[PDB]
Amino acid sequence: PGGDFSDPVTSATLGIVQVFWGLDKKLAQRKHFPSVNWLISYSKYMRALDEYYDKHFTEFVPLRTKAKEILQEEEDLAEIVQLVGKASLAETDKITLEVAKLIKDDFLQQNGYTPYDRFCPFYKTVGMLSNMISFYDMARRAVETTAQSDNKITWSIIREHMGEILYKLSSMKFKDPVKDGEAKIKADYAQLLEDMQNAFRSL
Amino acid sequence: PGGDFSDPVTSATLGIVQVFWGLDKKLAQRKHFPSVNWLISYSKYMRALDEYYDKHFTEFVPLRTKAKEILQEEEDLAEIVQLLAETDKITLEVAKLIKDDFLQQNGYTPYDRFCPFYKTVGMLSNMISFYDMARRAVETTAITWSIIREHMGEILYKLSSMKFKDPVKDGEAKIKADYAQLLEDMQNAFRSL
Amino acid sequence: RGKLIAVIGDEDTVTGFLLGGIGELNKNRHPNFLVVEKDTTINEIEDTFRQFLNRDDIGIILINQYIAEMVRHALDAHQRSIPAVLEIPSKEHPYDAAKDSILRRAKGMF
Amino acid sequence: KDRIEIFPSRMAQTIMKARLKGAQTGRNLLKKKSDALTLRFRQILKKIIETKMLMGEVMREAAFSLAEAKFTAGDFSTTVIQNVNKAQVKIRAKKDNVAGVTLPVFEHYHEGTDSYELTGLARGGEQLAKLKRNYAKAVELLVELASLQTSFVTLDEAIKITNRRVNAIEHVIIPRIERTLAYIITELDEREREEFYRLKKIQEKKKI
Repeated sequence: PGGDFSDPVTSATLGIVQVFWGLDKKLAQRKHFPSVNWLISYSKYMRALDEYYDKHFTEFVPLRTKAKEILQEEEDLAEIVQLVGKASLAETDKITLEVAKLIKDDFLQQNGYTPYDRFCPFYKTVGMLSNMISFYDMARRAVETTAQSDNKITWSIIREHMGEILYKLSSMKFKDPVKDGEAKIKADYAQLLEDMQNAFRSL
Repeated sequence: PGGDFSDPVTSATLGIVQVFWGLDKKLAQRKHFPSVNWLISYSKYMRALDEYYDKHFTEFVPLRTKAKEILQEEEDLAEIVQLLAETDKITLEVAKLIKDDFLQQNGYTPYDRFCPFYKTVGMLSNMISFYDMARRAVETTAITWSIIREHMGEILYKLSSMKFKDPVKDGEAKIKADYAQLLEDMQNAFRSL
Repeated sequence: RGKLIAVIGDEDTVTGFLLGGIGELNKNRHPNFLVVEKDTTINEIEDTFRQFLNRDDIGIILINQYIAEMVRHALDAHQRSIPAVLEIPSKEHPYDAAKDSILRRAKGMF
Repeated sequence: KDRIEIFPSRMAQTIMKARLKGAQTGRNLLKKKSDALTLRFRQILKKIIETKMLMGEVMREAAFSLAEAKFTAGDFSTTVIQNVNKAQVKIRAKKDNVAGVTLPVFEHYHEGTDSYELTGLARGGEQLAKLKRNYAKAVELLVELASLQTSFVTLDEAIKITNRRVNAIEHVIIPRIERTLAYIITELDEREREEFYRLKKIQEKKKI
């Protein structure tokens, strides 16, 4: 009742179940349909699955880890944004904010009624995550290398230089599973990664 | 109890007991056992005992009031500090020293297992005379607080370390003499401030 | 004592102000001023302005109006308390009465 | 996040009431400080444009005296510009703590190096002395204006910071506290009602 988590029903329920998926109404009110509160949800089956990944998706294991810390740092910075405006943060903080925004906008949003997103195969998801973390790695490396340079790069310079690539990153998820082979999707993602590497080399 | 102030036992007890002392809101330091809660900490025997005090100790008579003045002034200004003149800083640092030294008695060590009233009188006189001649202005009397601290850091350490004079082996005379020497050092620092 | 006032103006302003009481050569034999002429271009005005900005012992900068318009971007981009830049017209140039950044940052004026 | 995370209890209520009072008083003092800074802001802004008109008038007077000296002498300017040795007027950095923050201002510190006897260009010494006096007055006025606007800069920066802080305290913390207090009152009411129902039931059964 009331959307609160103090009633005895949920209190008793959480004492038994091993994995919990809290839903936040605020996300639902802003049309973020898979309204999952990543800040409070927790799964106890993080163990006993590392071997499955070792034999299928070994590369995937650290990716989600990195995603968790970037979201956590976004949360820790969000209140400092709320009470203190921008232009008081380093470039690493701003690019991390941008990466979190991209994660929320694309990796988290899923519309189950569209043909292109009614169901997400796993390979699509891991490819997306690899692309995003590769972007974050390259951007952080670029800004930290030029941190001590007389021509230190700022977020605006990066955004203008490769904004079309950001559109491509947002739009990669508009691919069907049917009428589109897995090889085609993987090739497109690798091609986008290569474009990103070229854009970072040019700087 | 969980409801310290709201416990019916406490409410009935405050309606009868002549003299009461209590803990403040549960501080970050769970080992702050000798605390004080100015909201409800009081006594009802000052009237029937001032005549006795006058024949033994008389310096404390304004000092006991002044300590309360200082503490309540700090309590008023603390929430504003959390959310800034130098005299405010002098007040709050003195109050912090008072809480750190005068309060937070150990008990389980000999040097604070027992304290004769004279030891308390001496240490409190020094600790409060620090403020009585530092609040007369932002300067020594009518700079800033940071200048005072940078000038007299050793003085603050010695003020803090008054506590360790064990009454068991050190008699009253020796502890009084040490405190008086420290007071003279404070006076010398005031003259050079 | 601590700071030395700089001047950047046409010949009459410079010669008038040098007799006025100011002007100096440091130990490095470098003018704390500059005489502008019709042949002067923008880049060296900008360079001397920046050199003065980095020079700790400038304090106050007096520049002509039209010179300020030549390097208006240098003025607007740079925002600090120490370099007190001013605006003064020359004899033939009309009165300066607007487009002063110090008035611009206080928009609520007339 | 709209509700401060704390379990309902009477001491939660007391603590939140105390925090509400403290926040209100702090907001009042911060608004006061902003008001005082804005008062100073307006007061020093009473005249910069008028000092600018005075600067213009003095400068034109100096220029006219310079023209007269040019008629008297002709080509002193080259001599003046070539021979520059030591400054006879320098500037003393100064501070004026008019509020919680310190403002930068300056002083016309007459260092006092001897002037230059220019006795070569037909020797219009009257003209040169008059020119020196007029430009000295111009320099003093300009130093005054420089100090004024230099303090003004730091003043308006502090003002904007304080106003931003005032808005932050007003539009965030207080609504959260009020919502938390209402929620706490509701929960305590629920507990009391439930106890009342238990007591009613036990009396009902006891009636047998």
